[PDB]
Amino acid sequence: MLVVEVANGRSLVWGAEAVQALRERLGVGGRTVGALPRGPRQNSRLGLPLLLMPEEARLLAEIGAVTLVSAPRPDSRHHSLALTSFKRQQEESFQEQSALAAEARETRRQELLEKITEGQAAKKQKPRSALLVQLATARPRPVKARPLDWRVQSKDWPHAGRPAHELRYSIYRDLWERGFFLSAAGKFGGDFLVYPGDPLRFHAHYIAQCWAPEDTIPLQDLVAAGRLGTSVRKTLLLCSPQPDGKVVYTSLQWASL
Amino acid sequence: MAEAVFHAPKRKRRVYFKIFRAEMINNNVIVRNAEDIEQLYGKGYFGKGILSRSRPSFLQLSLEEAFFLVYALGCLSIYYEKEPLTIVKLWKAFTVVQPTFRTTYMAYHYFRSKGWVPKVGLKYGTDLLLYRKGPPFYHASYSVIIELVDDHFEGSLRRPLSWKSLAALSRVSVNVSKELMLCYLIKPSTMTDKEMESPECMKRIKVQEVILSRWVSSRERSD
Amino acid sequence: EPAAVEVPAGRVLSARELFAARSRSQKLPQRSHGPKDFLPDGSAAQAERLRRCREELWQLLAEQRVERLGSLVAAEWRPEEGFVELKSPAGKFWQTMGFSEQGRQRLHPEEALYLLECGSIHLFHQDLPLSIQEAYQLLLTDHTVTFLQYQVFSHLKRLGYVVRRFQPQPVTPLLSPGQASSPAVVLQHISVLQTTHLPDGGARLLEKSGGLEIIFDVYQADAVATFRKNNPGKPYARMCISGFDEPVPDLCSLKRLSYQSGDVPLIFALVDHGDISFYSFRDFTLPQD
Amino acid sequence: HPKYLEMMELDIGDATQVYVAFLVYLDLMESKSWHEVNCVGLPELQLICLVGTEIEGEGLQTVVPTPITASLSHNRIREILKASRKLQGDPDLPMSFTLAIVESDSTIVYYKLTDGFMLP
RNA sequence: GGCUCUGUGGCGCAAUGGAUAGCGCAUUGGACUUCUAGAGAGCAAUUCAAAGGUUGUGGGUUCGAAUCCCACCAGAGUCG
Ligand SMILES: [Mg+2]
Repeated sequence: MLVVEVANGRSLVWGAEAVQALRERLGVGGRTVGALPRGPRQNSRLGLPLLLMPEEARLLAEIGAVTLVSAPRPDSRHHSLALTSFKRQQEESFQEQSALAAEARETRRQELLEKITEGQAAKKQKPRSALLVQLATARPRPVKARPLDWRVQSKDWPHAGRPAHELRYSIYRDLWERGFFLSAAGKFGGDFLVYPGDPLRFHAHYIAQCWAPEDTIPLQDLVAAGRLGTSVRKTLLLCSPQPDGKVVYTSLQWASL
Repeated sequence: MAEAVFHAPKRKRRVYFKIFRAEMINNNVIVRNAEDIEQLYGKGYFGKGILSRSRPSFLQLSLEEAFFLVYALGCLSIYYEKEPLTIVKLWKAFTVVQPTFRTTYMAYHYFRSKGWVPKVGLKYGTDLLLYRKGPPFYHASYSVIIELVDDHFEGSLRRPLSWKSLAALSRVSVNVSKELMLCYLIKPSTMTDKEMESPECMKRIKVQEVILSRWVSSRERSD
Repeated sequence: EPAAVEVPAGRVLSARELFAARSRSQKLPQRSHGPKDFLPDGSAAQAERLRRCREELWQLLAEQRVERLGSLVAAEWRPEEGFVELKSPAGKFWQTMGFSEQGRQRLHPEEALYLLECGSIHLFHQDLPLSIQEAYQLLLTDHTVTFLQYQVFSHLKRLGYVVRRFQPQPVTPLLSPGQASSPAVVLQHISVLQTTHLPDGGARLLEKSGGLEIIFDVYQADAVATFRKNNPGKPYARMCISGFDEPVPDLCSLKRLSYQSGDVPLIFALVDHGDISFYSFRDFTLPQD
Repeated sequence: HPKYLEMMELDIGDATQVYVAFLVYLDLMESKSWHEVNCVGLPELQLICLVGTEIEGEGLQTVVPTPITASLSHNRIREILKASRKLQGDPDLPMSFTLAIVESDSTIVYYKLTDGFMLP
């Protein structure tokens, strides 16, 4: 069982093991929005915080693997103990890092020995700033966060009860029951991208478009989405729930006539 | 006012008075005479081949093109099996056939009054295209969307635009090397919905082009 | 009340892990090494490639920002005033970020969060170093700065930009045979439709506010070497920030923001569950071809 | 024209859809050189359809002419899928049809809609 | 006039005593994808590789200095 701290309708995951479990077991990968430690000034590969979609959080909570908790707030009953523990930890890190740096310097000097000697012969004959601290991407302390109720609209979960979220959640659940991987497709003109497998190695084929049944479809939008899918080698796949507890799709393609 | 640039209109690697007459059949406009078709598609590139892709070398003018020809130029006179129609009746008939014809025709008139030859952007998912000097010579550079609003900027959205739709259209027009332009049409809010019956309301109408272009944050990093 | 969920403690690094982090190569492992497949046929080669890519991704995301406490300019988080106060003197980033008032070096919330992400500072709150999770929770609210706004700020700063917070029959055809002489003459006669621009008549809408407002001023990366805080000049583009779910800005919003911006290009900074989609509306006069 | 009145002899829908069907028939026959196209109708939805053969000896292919100025709710899409399946002779193949949208300039674009998933 | 900070490939930056001084954007080449009225475009139809240097100049410490220390050159902020 995992935890996904929710705040203002934003599901974020701050653990690497949580994302490892989500992508492998539950077939959900989400997106990364942080900054990479090993290079912060590039936008090619981003950091840890996993921006799970509202549907990706509701569904994972509705299957018994994710417990949506609300983001805690500062508690004044632990600050003194936290300060004492933090000071002890920083002193321990100071000592250990100093020792390790000294040993590393000694080892490298021994390795370069006799070369230092050759240099010195050819010549004569002729720590505070070093301390390292971690800017942790997740809380280093455990917190007691009240769980979240997602069936009743609230301030930390404004999604429940809205049509645009319920329809998308139904379509996401039905497309995820079939073992597909799913991801947002704002760039591609649709609400989802359907990958036959992990999106790392495999492309996607279907650019979903979560349309309500009675909602009118502007034919120009349909044509644009179909042509975009063609130009990306993907088939537009309309989706919509039905009152009889079933969802019907319609693979829209371009006939090369 | 950071007026958008005018990226050069690319060329095609390859290349290559008289009162007209059109017949309104089945709520659509048609042109039959041969020389009339030749002049209509050669001297302006109006309409599309009845069965061919572009030219009738084996002509059906869209609503906007036919109305432009009759009104802005006065060369074309649409008919209904016995009846030379008048510009007001054309406005009403084409609004009945398509409720959102006023907006599209006003945008078409604005763009074609600037020398650009526009065409339907059905294939790319838009309302109008813009071929410079004609379709054969230059690749169309602009894919046009059209809306309507009043001087207070409140009106009936002709085509609702979610960010999904704008992203899709921009990506398509980028992949086909085109610019996605919105052509918001602004009308006085104090104009009653009775002057719209006459076409002269355009003189009080105000256009506002907005080139919606993607901004790749990495390419615009320096100059 | 419902039971209390105990979120587990995050990852804590040791001396060996910290030193290994400081000896890291900044070579990014390639995303999905090799071209992308199109049909999962169950081939063991596909499974091996997937295993390789996944293990690389998990070894990458398990890395913690490690920095030396000689370049980690300390800072303090002041929620009452609503900024961050620097204890030690600032560094290179002070040529483009932060402001000085009352005689102290003070940082804005989003700027402080970005510096925390880049390892430039060591943010504190009540004498406790704030992690990036707690910094996201506190510094990003509906009062100080949103989450989408910080997302865009951090993106543009990572690319190397300078983003500074905003601080203000009876009816006849139009043409007759007697006026067809030159293409320009006709194209002007039948041009009764008068064009406008986003700011034209833009003064009377700032009262009709609500919804979308400009946020940042963007200076390109090249303008970072010689940047004057007091006299920075005309920015490259003023930034509005929205979401992919939120409605497209109406023409009212476009005119209002364009007037409130001036001769600076407008940019919108859409966010779609993490993706960033900097679309930019820009007035345009179609040349009389 | 024989087929023009054939579409217009069923008294279904409006004139615009009849003309759209005539255009789509003309295209699919005299441009793609399909083996044979036969007119159809659908009073259940005030709709018109065309059934033709892509290649001699192959199966049939439904067509659903549409003007761009007409809305299409996904429920209508399912209805037309079922109608086309009934027109296809009720085979085991997944339901499908053609959506040859038509503008007032006779421009035609074909986007076949198939029930379920269809890879590119 | 004093004080603080900055200077590394075209740009943003890492490395802050020892290997080949490296990462991204950018540029140039590979492979593939689409192009219907699009040589282009390519953003989970994307995916790879190369080349790119006055480390501000000068001097010093040291067996090696982009790493430390001084002199200055240019730049930014603050005070007065
Ligand atoms: Mg530089």
